[PDB]
Amino acid sequence: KRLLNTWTNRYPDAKMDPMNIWDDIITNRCFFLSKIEEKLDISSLIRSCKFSMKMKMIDSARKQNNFSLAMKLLKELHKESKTRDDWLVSWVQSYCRLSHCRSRSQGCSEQVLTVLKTVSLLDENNVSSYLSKNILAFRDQNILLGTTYRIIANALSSEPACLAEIEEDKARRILELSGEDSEKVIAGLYQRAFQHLSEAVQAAEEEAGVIDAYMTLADFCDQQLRKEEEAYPALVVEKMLKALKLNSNEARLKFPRLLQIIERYPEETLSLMTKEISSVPCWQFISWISHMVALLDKDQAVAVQHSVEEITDNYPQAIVYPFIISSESTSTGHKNKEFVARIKSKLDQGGVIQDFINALDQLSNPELLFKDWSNDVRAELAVNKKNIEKMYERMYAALGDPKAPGLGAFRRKFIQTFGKEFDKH
Repeated sequence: KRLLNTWTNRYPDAKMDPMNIWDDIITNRCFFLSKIEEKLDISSLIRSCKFSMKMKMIDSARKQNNFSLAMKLLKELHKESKTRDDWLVSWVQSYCRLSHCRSRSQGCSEQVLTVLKTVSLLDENNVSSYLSKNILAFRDQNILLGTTYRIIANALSSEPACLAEIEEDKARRILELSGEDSEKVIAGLYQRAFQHLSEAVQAAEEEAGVIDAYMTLADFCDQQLRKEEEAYPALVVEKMLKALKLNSNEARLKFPRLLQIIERYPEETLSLMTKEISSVPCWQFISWISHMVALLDKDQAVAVQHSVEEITDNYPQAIVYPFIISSESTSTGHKNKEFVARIKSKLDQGGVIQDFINALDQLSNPELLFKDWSNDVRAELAVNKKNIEKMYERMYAALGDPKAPGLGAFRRKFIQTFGKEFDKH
């Protein structure tokens, strides 16, 4: 039982099922523990069980956004936290996660009033129990540290005249200590938060929270870039790339940001596009196939065209059509032409798809194309009789010719009945 009772008797609907039911359950649990012990180390066991259920309680209520927590029970666990270092630091982490959650709308001033609750509750009391505990809690503490530092820096940047900033207190000095100058303070805060995020990343990589650290650092760097516009880029994009290696939907969604940062700073991404097969071989970006097949005509990251080449090898389908639409449209652009030549060679009897599309097109009303081209002739008219002749040949092969593939009859006879129409004028 002292095992089954664990996990609030198997989480009775965590993150849902309002705390009322949870409160009833925990009341039952503690009552049963009292009954059992009173009729009987073991007391320490049941007290640890109570610790566990109540921390699950507070975690869930925070997850249910019930900022009206068991604040009093939170403080009860606070007093009882000192009973042992592990339970103490677990309470500390719960409180800090609450406070970060408590940063809701007035997070700036209210969080400054309680800067990481005296910052990591002065975790120097025992840092991961002097690291004698796991690196798990260790990187969690680093996450909290960087999180609060980032929150404060964003608060100061958004509000450079906060009332708590106006409030002259001890919080000022540590503000400059962890940060002097307001811009200098926020720069130092961002630097320290980045340091803590890096610590959390490296701790996670020792053995998923690793992906979580990657995503947090990606958010950090994206903020850096956004504020640097209206150092970081290399390592941050490589880290989020290693994250997407551990395939994740959001890690997928960071792909267009990767493209943008490659465009803005191709320098380091050149060293980083080197690791694109070696960084992630997972066959993805099918939802992004447009993004690099348009890039196929460019050389911004040749390893991306190698990636899509490998995809086409694995997947001779679903790439042929983006490849065609890209081919519809130097010292290295010749390499792009080599790329497209290689891909079209890799098209297994691409004439299959070509004749298929032609068969589709025989259904289309050619007068539509003729009208669009009657517009195109004036689009070119305002260059003339050199591209006008090119489309003249295009419109010909469409209708001026009397013969065409496809075993249709309607258009297959209109081509031959109006090639004269096309040629006479």
